[PDB]
Amino acid sequence: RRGALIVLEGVDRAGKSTQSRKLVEALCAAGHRAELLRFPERSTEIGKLLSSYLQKKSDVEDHSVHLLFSANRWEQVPLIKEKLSQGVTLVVDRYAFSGVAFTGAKENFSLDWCKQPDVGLPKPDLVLFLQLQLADAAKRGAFGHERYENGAFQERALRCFHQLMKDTTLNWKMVDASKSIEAVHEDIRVLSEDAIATATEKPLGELWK
Amino acid sequence: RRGALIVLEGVDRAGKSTQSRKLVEALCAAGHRAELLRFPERSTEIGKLLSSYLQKKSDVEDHSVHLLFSANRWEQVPLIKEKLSQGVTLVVDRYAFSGVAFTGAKENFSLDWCKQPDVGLPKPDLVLFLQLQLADAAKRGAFGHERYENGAFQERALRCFHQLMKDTTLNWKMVDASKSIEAVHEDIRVLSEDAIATATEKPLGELWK
Ligand SMILES: Nc1ncnc2c1ncn2[C@@H]1O[C@H](COP(=O)(O)OP(=O)(O)O)[C@@H](O)[C@H]1O
Ligand SMILES: Nc1ncnc2c1ncn2[C@@H]1O[C@H](COP(=O)(O)OP(=O)(O)O)[C@@H](O)[C@H]1O
Ligand SMILES: Cc1cn([C@H]2CC[C@@H](COP(=O)(O)O)O2)c(=O)[nH]c1=O
Ligand SMILES: Cc1cn([C@H]2CC[C@@H](COP(=O)(O)O)O2)c(=O)[nH]c1=O
Ligand SMILES: [Mg+2]
Ligand SMILES: [Mg+2]
Ligand SMILES: [Mg+2]
Repeated sequence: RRGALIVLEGVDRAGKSTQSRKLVEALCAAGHRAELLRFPERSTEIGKLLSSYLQKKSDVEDHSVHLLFSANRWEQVPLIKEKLSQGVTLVVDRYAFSGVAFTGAKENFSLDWCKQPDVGLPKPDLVLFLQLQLADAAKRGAFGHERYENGAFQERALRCFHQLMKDTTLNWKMVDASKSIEAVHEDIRVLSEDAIATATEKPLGELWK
Repeated sequence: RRGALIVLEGVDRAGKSTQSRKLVEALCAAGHRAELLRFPERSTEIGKLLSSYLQKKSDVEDHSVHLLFSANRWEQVPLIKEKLSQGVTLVVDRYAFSGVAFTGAKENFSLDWCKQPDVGLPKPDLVLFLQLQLADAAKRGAFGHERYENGAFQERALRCFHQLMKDTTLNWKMVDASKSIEAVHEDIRVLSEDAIATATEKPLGELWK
């Protein structure tokens, strides 16, 4: 009985990392086998180049860095497929949707070109999009010092996310991330339990194909 | 007056490297400004990962490595465009066509998926394909010890190259690489002089778009 592939995506300070950690903890306390993953996975050779870029310690050509972000997901595909086939549910903090939205926010990058490197990846069984209003996010502290952490760029990324959500091939679920950590967690947890039951019924899909 | 972008592609031991070096030398001796490039460009961070993979010193997931090879070309795009705009002709030993043919030779890799990361690269003004028969290549020594250096895989790559040559958007020229080094060089040199004259007349194109 395979595990489910659950992805969390969402606006800045929406709570992707907090909610991914709390979801894995709750699923395991409820008897599931679940594990956390994140992208970028900064531990690999590729992930180190990506972390340096995001920290502004290095500059990388925009197409090259887009392809590195995708390559960073493909290097984990053998692990992802092994874990799911062994019955482990994977909760993933960011995936291909962030890859497309962030590069797609830059000038002269079509959504089509951005998606192609990730075509074929393991298709999530559930994509949670944590929605939040700029005013409510502002109360979660200040902007980071990493690349892309500015209002005008986040807004362009958000528009790209909305284009991606028009894709009905995917099981998108909107989450009101403005509530408390615990309330948001309960909404995500219940959606996740339903997805896990259902993932055991259809084979793992392929993204965007 | 921009320089031309000339790519050499071709079967193993066809003479891509020898002919790229001899072409740059001859063009410069004839008063042109010309410089040599090669892919993979093993000197960058990405190129080191690719060289290690080809040497079998490391294993890389097939999609990830395909994307690294493309990222390795995009990191050189700013340099390529600057040089061409300054009137320097660039002679390139392998380009996106090798990227597609080699990954396309593997199982379950469509030509379409393989091409996408390189869509948009600087479009060559001339693509020379150095053709050679297995018998004639065998006389050029033995196979290398790098990945992909075996008959069955080279044959699959060759079929992919033939699919790519059906693309009429590109200025493909077949070269009979079975002749002497000097005879093959003269054929390439004359084709290259004609391309250089003509490249000053139309803007640099975009590959596969
Ligand atoms: N529902 C929430 N309400 C208030 N603050 C929150 C909420 N979720 C997360 N936070 C806080 O906001 C900050 C960003 O949360 P984080 O989970 O790191 O978001 P993301 O990974 O989406 O950037 C952290 O300080 C976190 O504790
Ligand atoms: N026309 C030719 N005839 C005979 N040997 C050749 C010819 N062109 C190259 N060679 C030899 O074959 C080998 C492979 O040439 P090389 O230029 O490195 O090919 P490639 O880069 O296509 O693998 C080298 O030893 C080279 O000297
Ligand atoms: C997964 C991914 C992410 N990004 C950006 C957005 C946020 C930042 C990671 O920041 P966080 O570590 O705070 O999640 O990196 C991309 O540009 N492309 C990708 O493929
Ligand atoms: C440019 C390129 C090349 N290759 C393979 C073919 C040959 C080898 C380089 O060998 P040579 O150094 O001997 O040219 O690497 C790919 O798989 N993808 C690419 O994008
Ligand atoms: Mg986070
Ligand atoms: Mg060579
Ligand atoms: Mg397409």
